[PDB]
Amino acid sequence: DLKWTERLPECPVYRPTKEEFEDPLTYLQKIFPEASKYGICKIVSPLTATVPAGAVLMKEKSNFKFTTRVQPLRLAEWDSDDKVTFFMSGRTYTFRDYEKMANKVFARRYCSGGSLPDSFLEKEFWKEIACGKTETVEYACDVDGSAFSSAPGDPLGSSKWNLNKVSRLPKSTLRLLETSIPGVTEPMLYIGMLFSMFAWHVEDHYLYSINYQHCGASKTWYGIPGSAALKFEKVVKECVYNDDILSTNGEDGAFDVLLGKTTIFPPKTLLDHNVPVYKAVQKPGEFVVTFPRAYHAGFSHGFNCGEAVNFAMGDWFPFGAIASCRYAHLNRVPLLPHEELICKEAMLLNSSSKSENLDLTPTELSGQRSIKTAFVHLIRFLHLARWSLMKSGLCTGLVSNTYGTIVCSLCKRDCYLAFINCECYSHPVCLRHDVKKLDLPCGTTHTLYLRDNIEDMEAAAMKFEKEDGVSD
Ligand SMILES: O=C(O)CCC(=O)C(=O)O
Ligand code: NI
Ligand SMILES: [Zn+2]
Ligand SMILES: [Zn+2]
Repeated sequence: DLKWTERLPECPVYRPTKEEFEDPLTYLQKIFPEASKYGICKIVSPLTATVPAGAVLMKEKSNFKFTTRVQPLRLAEWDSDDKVTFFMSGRTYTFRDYEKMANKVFARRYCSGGSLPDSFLEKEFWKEIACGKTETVEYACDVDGSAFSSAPGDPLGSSKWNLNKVSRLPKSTLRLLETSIPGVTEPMLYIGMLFSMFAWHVEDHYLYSINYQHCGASKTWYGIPGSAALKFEKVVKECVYNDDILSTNGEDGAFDVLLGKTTIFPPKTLLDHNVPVYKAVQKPGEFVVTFPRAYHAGFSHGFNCGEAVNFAMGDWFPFGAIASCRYAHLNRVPLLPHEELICKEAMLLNSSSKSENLDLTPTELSGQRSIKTAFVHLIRFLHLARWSLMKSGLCTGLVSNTYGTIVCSLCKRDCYLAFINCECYSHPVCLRHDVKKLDLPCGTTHTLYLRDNIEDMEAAAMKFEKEDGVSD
């Protein structure tokens, strides 16, 4: 009946001055104790661009064009073949012609293309989902390119809140990656129209996401605190099963997949089960941040262009760990080299003791403790596993490991410190598997690849072990 739409509590909205703006990771660390309780927050930029998004796309790039995907409005009404077809049924557009198409579609629905009040279009979207006749909507996700100006005078484009600079920021955990990952080491452009949506979900590897709106109509977000994630999933599993949420029967599988088979469902279903939901209505010039493991969904109120990138800081490491477990449980290759990030950050902290002790913030210090704790646990397990491996006598070979991260052939967990290699190089395994029970077609000789500086890292671990707050 849609009363809920305007009784939904709104997420925190921050309005820093220029001098407080700093870089987004430092700023997030200052506001984290409050904002992280909500899962989502909004930050009004105190910096305006000099060259607006359309002028960047038309003047600072050559013949910018993009291809859309076709998104069904009611996901559960379609089988798995129709979804494939939908993805590739898009069309190539200029920025301008996509704008005009969206405006003419909007005007055909509402007799005028003028932006309508936020409450009106929110109710319109949910009533369309529930009983509308529009089948699909066109949008351009995951487009590569940026609308931040590269011009030197641009206050926004030359700031650290230019999302192309985020992943290399000093507090960005993923600054340590040597490989590129779209959406993760680089932002991506999103171009939407009326009712184009992002269904309920959590980022890969439980990363943060930060999203800037460059221009166009409002964008409504619903966010779930990270602390409610499990509850969210529990409730969704019940409501899909009672057919409170429309989908195809789950037939087990994994929540990540079942979610992909549900028609987007309104926050009232979750409110009725006492999981908190907070609303953000984002307009050009505002950033929206979602926190690790914070479920979020939303939709566009008309033509709009935004830009997003995912990231991590120290405080993310406990969440990454949980994600790695799920990745391993589902037998899926993780997105990030978790072990390698732990070890690199930890050795950086072990290397310097005076930059960190003197001026640290609480969230930064907690992230440092999370890194040190993850590192200590990793080194301990590896030490015990190596001791057992040695005593068994089933791994005669030993090689100094100078590779990057490798993927385990059985559980697909990332291996940075150590792996057990086979006689043919195609069946390496992490150190969690019983060597005696490996039946490999290449033979039975097993070689431990062990990172060259393992002793330095054990010493760093033993020293972190004794520090206050590193409690294991
Ligand atoms: O821009 C969008 O529509 C997707 C936003 C999102 O899912 C994110 O930034 O995490
Ligand atoms: Ni997202
Ligand atoms: Zn494994
Ligand atoms: Zn082999």
